[PDB]
Amino acid sequence: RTRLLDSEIKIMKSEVLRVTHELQAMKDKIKENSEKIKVNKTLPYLVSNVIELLDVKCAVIKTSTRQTYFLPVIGLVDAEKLKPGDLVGVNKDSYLILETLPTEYDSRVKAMEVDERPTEQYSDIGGLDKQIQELVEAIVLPMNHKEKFENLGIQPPKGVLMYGPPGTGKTLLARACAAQTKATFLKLAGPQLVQMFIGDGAKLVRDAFALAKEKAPSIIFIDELDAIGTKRFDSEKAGDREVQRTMLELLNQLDGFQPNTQVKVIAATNRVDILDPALLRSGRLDRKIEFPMPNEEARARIM
Amino acid sequence: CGKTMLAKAVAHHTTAAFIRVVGSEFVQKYLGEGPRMVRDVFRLAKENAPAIIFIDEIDAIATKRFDAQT
Amino acid sequence: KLLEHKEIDGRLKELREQLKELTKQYEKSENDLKALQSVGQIVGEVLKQLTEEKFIVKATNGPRYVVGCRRQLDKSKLKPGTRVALDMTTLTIMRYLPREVDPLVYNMSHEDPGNVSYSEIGGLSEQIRELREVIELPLTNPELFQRVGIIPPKGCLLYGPPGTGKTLLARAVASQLDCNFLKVVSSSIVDKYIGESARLIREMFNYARDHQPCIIFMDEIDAIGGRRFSEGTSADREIQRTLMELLNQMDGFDTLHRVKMIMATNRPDTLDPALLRPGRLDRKIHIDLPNEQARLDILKIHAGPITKHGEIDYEAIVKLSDGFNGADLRNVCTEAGMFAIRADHDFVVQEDFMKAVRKVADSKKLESKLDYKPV
Ligand SMILES: Nc1ncnc2c1ncn2[C@@H]1O[C@H](COP(=O)(O)OP(=O)(O)O)[C@@H](O)[C@H]1O
Ligand SMILES: Nc1ncnc2c1ncn2[C@@H]1O[C@H](COP(=O)(O)OP(=O)(O)O)[C@@H](O)[C@H]1O
Ligand SMILES: Nc1ncnc2c1ncn2[C@@H]1O[C@H](COP(=O)(O)OP(=O)(O)O)[C@@H](O)[C@H]1O
Repeated sequence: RTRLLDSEIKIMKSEVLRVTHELQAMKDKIKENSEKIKVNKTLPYLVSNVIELLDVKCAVIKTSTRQTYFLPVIGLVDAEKLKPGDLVGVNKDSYLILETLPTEYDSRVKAMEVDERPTEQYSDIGGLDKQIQELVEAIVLPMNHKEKFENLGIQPPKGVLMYGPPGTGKTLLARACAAQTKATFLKLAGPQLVQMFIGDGAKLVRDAFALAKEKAPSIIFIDELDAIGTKRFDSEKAGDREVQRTMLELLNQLDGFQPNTQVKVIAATNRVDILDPALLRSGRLDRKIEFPMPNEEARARIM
Repeated sequence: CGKTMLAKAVAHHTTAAFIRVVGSEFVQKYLGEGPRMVRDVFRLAKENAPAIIFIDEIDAIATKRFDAQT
Repeated sequence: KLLEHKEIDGRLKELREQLKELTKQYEKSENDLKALQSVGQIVGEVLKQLTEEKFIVKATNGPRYVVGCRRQLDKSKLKPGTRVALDMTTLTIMRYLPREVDPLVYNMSHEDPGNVSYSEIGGLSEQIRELREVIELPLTNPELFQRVGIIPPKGCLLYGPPGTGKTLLARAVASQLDCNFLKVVSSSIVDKYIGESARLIREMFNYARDHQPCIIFMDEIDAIGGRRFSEGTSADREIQRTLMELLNQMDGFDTLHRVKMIMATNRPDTLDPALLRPGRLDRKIHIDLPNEQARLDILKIHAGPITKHGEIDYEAIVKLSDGFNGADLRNVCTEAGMFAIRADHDFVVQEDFMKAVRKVADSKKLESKLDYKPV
């Protein structure tokens, strides 16, 4: 029975190890949580957009107060978490980053979301079935069927463009898609993008063009492109720069450097002329889609 | 027609203090930086000696049709 | 009898192990705990060095201050315009740093990832070769350029009908070349903060000026492209300067070196005289609508990955296909593809082609004026 008591004596000395660390646990297990709550618990958070992530573990940041402070202790926040333009909790006193924040995104942009979600089915309509197919056929299909397109080696049309009389019925089609396309509906007015501050239109478009890229899939509806859609003259004395650039900005978004098939872009305009000729093309909006004033039966159908 | 060359030539053969300040730099993200510079370039000009202050594209500064409100 | 060593080591191994497992957590976290007291450090450029220790530094976040050095910082290194870490109470140098690049020079620098090489496109080895020589060569084969007595090219500007293959060129170039292409859509550069577009441009050329060689590729300049006035809104004044900011850098006093610039536009009719001029833009690169050859040439490139029974009507499609740009053709494929998917025929043919082609050339009537030459 010696080795029993011999391996027995070990247990308590063995137990010491675990038993003693439970002390060593609480020791830091409390001070860890303790001070962290005091410094972190500080619900005041001055968000600061990172700039340079110098690894010489250093990194500078500019505050929401527009103040640059080189913190030699990135503090709570892994490198990866690190990169420029990235919301950060910064203890007000310390400018020590507490938390990482989600990301920027315009309160003017968020209003482009869709909670109430229309309720217009299709039968609501009438006579528009030609394009209603197209309407579907350019978004729903390419969305709920991306494996079929390549199995024929193709590519899916990049969004559509609605035009025609101003009473035929197009906003319903949007309404129709909005209720149908379970995808995150992105309805936006062409006028809204029209702003004062020399940098709201581009920003908002980017903001809207990003918000969609982070909720795939998405159909962004753009009522009356004319709002932001109009050829660009070339005068001297004065001339629309914003409405142009915003278009440009927008243009540079739809296509241009870096492609994207995560977002569907559907723009109606009571007048498909004023629109500049770098919005139509075929890449920007693939499908030019007429809305002809209806016949009769369709009329009989609407009434 | 060769004005920016003319400044390069002068800063070459020159002998005084050629200050190359761009009129597009004067306006910063601050409410006084501009005058603070001009008082500097002009202050520095006095100190240096017969100095050439040169402003390439004064348009960025002086464009008459101002608009106090924006 | 021998089962005890386990019951000894069993306890031991785990016990002796789980000991450090949980002990290390305190060290790492503690570092995180300790580092807490640790503290921000003001930033600024040295305006100048009053005395060895006396410094005139304009807070990077505001006004100027008289301050001293630290000690082992190197009073010699501290120099005018040098960005330094500064103190939040002592308000002295907390440690000199280098020239940042803002959070915008990364997106156009390390970010914009080009795609396939130049082979991906074509239809006109005209600009492909023409640009390459101006742009690529004057770098790896400029050492002999002086043997002719000619400075490397300055800048190159695409300019063509919307869809001639411009934006696809910048991608092909940065993909193949690879060096330091920083793409500027010339739109997201604009902000609203007096000279917020002056700093972006400065950093762009500064970063590059130091980081050169670098390719500068500006997507749509018609923004800052501008043209000046006499005049327009108080807004236009901002752009101009900004529009000029670049112009003064591209030429002015300090002479661009290594760092080259691709100018992008659809419609060059809008641009300022002072920009097109050599010393700023060397030779303009036109990209016309693919020829019947160029079409056919491009047509077999986008429709190449399509299931097509021994009926490919390439000579027919291309034929009817006139005035059709490079995507008007792609669309043609994509269009037919919808006929392809359409009704039901996983395998396309010569039917879902023409239908598209005219269809693709039918709506093309809604595009008045698609050409605009420069000067
Ligand atoms: N096929 C249709 N069936 C029923 N209503 C229609 C139809 N086409 C148009 N409308 C009517 O038009 C209105 C929407 O007009 P809309 O065409 O969206 O204006 P705009 O084209 O200027 O946006 C709806 O109230 C709807 O009742
Ligand atoms: N007579 C000349 N001698 C030398 N260079 C000339 C002459 N005329 C024109 N140039 C060239 O044209 C360019 C003129 O640039 P510049 O007049 O500074 O343009 P900007 O007015 O836009 O600054 C210089 O590169 C210069 O080499
Ligand atoms: N020469 C070409 N070869 C292949 N594809 C082309 C060509 N030209 C245009 N495209 C199609 O259009 C796109 C290029 O459009 P882009 O040249 O950027 O128009 P823009 O000049 O208006 O920016 C490509 O993604 C491709 O699908």
